[PDB]
Amino acid sequence: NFNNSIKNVIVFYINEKALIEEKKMLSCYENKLLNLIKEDCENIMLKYKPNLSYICSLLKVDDTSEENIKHIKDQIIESLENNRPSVKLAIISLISMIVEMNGYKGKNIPMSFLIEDIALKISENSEDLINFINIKN
Amino acid sequence: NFNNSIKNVIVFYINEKALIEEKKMLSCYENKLLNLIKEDCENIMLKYKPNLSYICSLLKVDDTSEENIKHIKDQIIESLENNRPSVKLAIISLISMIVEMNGYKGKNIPMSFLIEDIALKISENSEDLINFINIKN
Amino acid sequence: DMRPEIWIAQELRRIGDEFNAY
Amino acid sequence: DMRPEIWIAQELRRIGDEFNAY
Ligand code: NA
Ligand code: NA
Repeated sequence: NFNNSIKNVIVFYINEKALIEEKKMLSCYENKLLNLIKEDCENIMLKYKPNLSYICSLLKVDDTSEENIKHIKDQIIESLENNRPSVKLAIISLISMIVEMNGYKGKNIPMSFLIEDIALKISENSEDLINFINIKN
Repeated sequence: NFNNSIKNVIVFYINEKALIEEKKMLSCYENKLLNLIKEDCENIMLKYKPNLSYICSLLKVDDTSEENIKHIKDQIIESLENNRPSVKLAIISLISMIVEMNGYKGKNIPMSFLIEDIALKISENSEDLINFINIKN
Repeated sequence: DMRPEIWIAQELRRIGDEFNAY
Repeated sequence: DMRPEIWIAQELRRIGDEFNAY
């Protein structure tokens, strides 16, 4: 006697509230970087939707399992280890496109571990990247 | 040489993108229930911020650990087992207030297990609840 | 340690009451 | 199974190139 509609409304409702609280943790500096990265990763997504889908295809992104998501992480990190700003903005877009594709399957734990560990490796030697997004204007 | 700002911008950026994809999974029916529940749980939050904080105090919500968050879940479920619509809308608000308080500490796994398992128990016998929110107008 | 358990269910019972009339 | 690994890094190398000029 469980209502499919209510459960998923309550879950989404709380998560939405949890995102807002993560947003207030972003500061003037981080809020602007966000908006600047937003614009870059969006423009990448139109032209390289053709190109990024092919990567989403090579990496079997429908596998939705740690055994594979762990491999997706390793492979993405391997590409960074072999790391200029342009590639970094492209990795972010790739992940956004993995989210777009697997967003209906729901939130799963491995992806979070992936999003954090990749977000982490990208932060390495941020200096070269900060310049890229801030020579826009 | 890790940049604190970039990591947390990328993580938030992807999560925000992951929330939008969960939103498109909500249908006309669920989208309206959401908005209706939103309004009720908000009005509860102003008057019973005095009252809901006391519950947030009794339950040590700063414990942020499974050993305690598991107890918070058990206790909230026990209150439902002992379940009219009004209480349900109040449990949702309580959780939203736990999120408001612990939203800066970051997303942790136990709370998700709590939000889902409580959202699940609330869905039980939805019939009596649907009426409550839809006799608004 | 049961006293904290009682007051939480007791305090939720009031919120639902006030909220059933309005 | 290494061929899929190569093309992914190869395909990312193009996106960064095109994106460095503009
Ligand atoms: Na979040
Ligand atoms: Na989400």
